[PDB]
Amino acid sequence: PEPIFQDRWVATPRGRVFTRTWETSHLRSDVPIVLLHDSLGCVDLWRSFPAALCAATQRRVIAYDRLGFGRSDACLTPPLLSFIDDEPSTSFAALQSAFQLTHFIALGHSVGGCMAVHCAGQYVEQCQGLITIAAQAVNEPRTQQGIEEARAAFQMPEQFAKLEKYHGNKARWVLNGWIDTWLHPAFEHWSLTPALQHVHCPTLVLHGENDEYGSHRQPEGIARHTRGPAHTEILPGVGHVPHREVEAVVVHYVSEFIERL
Amino acid sequence: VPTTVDFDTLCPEPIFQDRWVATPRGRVFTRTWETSHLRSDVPIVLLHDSLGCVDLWRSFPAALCAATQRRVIAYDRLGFGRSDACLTPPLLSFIDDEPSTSFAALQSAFQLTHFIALGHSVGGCMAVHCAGQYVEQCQGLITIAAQAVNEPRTQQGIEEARAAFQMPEQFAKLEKYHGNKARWVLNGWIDTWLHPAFEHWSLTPALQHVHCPTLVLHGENDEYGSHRQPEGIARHTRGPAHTEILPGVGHVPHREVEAVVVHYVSEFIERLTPGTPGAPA
Repeated sequence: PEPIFQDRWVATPRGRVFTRTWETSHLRSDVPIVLLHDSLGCVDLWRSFPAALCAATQRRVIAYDRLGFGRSDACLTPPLLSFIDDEPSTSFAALQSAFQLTHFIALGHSVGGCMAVHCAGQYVEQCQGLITIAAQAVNEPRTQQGIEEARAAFQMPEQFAKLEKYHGNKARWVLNGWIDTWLHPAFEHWSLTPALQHVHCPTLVLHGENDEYGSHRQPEGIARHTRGPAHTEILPGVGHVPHREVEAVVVHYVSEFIERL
Repeated sequence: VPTTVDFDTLCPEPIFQDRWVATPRGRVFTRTWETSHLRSDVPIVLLHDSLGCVDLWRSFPAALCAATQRRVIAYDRLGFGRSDACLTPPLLSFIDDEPSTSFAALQSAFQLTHFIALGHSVGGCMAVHCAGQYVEQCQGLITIAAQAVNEPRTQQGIEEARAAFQMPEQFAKLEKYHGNKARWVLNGWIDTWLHPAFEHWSLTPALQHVHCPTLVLHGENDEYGSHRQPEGIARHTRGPAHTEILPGVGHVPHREVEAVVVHYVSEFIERLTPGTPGAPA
C-alpha cells in the first residue's frame, strides 16, 4: 500500500537543490505532480501531504526545496525582488531539465502558487494543469498586515527556533527574504494578473475561508485572469494552510481535478 | 496570525466544554462545542426529546458545529440525563414552562442575547415556545419530528412502549442514559402525554407567535407522528417555514441520517442572513 519515495539531487549554477519523489506500486500516469512550497516552507513542512496525494492519484509526486530553502544549499545573497518571476528559470528550470519533464502538473502553496502560475505560463507546452493553494493574485492590506504580525512572533526565540528546525541556519535568510521582498515599496502595487493571463491549462483554485493573509480578492483574482478554465473551492473553516488543516479534503479535490484532465 | 511552521502538529476540531447551570430546583448540565474560526457569535441551542439527553445526541452536536462554524449548546433538562434528579413528577405544563425553566437559567447563565433553537420531538415543541417567548433573541428555529397536535398514532406508540419498557433488557437501555432517574424520565413521558389533558393539546397557539424562519424536518416513516405534524408546524408559523420530509427515516433523523440532517440545518442557518441566496435583501 504505502507509497515509496526516493531522494534525488539537482545541480544548479548557484548550488544543489533537494528533491523527494513519491510513487505507488502501480501508476495511472507517468505525468507527475510538482509541488512548489511557500515562503517559509520545504519538503519537510509538506509533512504527509505528498504521500497522501501520491496514494490518491497514483501519480508521481515531486516536491523540491528552492535553492536556499529547507534541505537545499545555502544562498548567501539576499533574494531578488524578481524571485516570483525568476522561479521558472532558476530552481524549477534545473528540476525540469534534470528530470526531463516533457509533461507535468504544477501545484503551489501561497507564494509557491504564484510561481506555479508562472511555470504554467513559461512551460505552456508541457504544463497540463495547475493547482494554487492560498496563492496571492494581488497585494492587499490583509497580506501586509499578516506578514507584519507573523514577523513579530519570530523574535520570540522559541518561535524562531521552530524555523531553524526546518531551515537550519538558513532560517535568518528565509525569514528576511520573506519580509524584505513582500513589504518592499516596489511590492506595493504588485499583481499576478500578467502571469495569470499566460496560463492556458485548466486551473484548480483552493483557498481557505479563514485565510489569515488572503481575502476573497485572491481566489477571485486567480480565476478571473486565467485564460484556461478555472474551478474554485473555498474550503470552510480552513486558514492559510489547507494541506495541513484539511489534508484529506485537499487531496480529494486535487484528485478529482486531475482525473478530469 | 500563524505560519506553515505552526502546523507540524495538529490537534483535533471541534472541541467541547462542560458547564453547570444552577436553577432553584437543582443543577443543569450543559456542553458547548466550538471551532477555532467562528462565523457568528450566535449559538445553536439544542433541546432533546422526552427520553433523550446530551449523551443521546451522540456525535450530531459536533457534526453540526463543524458544518455551521457556530457554537452548539446542548443541555440536559433538569431531571434528565446528566442533570440533578427531580423528585416531583413534571407538571402537565412542562412544554409551556420550558422557556421559563431550564432554558431560562441557560439563557441567563450564558447571557444569550441571540440564539438559534433546535428541538427534537417534544424538544422541538419547547423550541417553538422558546422561539416565540424569546421573539427578540431567536433568529432561527428548527424542529425534528416535533408534534403540532396529539394524534392516535402518537398515543399508540407510547402505549406499546410502556409495555416494552417492562422487559429488563429494555428498561436497562434507559438506565444507561439517565441512571436512577430512568423511572422518573419514563413516567414523565407516559403520564403526561397519555393524560386526558393532552388528548386535544395543540402546538398551534405557540406556533402563531413564532416570527423567525423555521426549518421543519420529519421522517417519512416516523413511528410516532403522521405527516399531519410537519404540516401543522409549517402552516401555523407566522414567519417563513420550509419542510423536508426525510425519505425512509423514522423518529430520530439526527441519529438515523446525521449528515443529511446536518446538511439541511447548516444550509438553513447560513441562508438566514439577508443578502444571501435564499433570503432576499
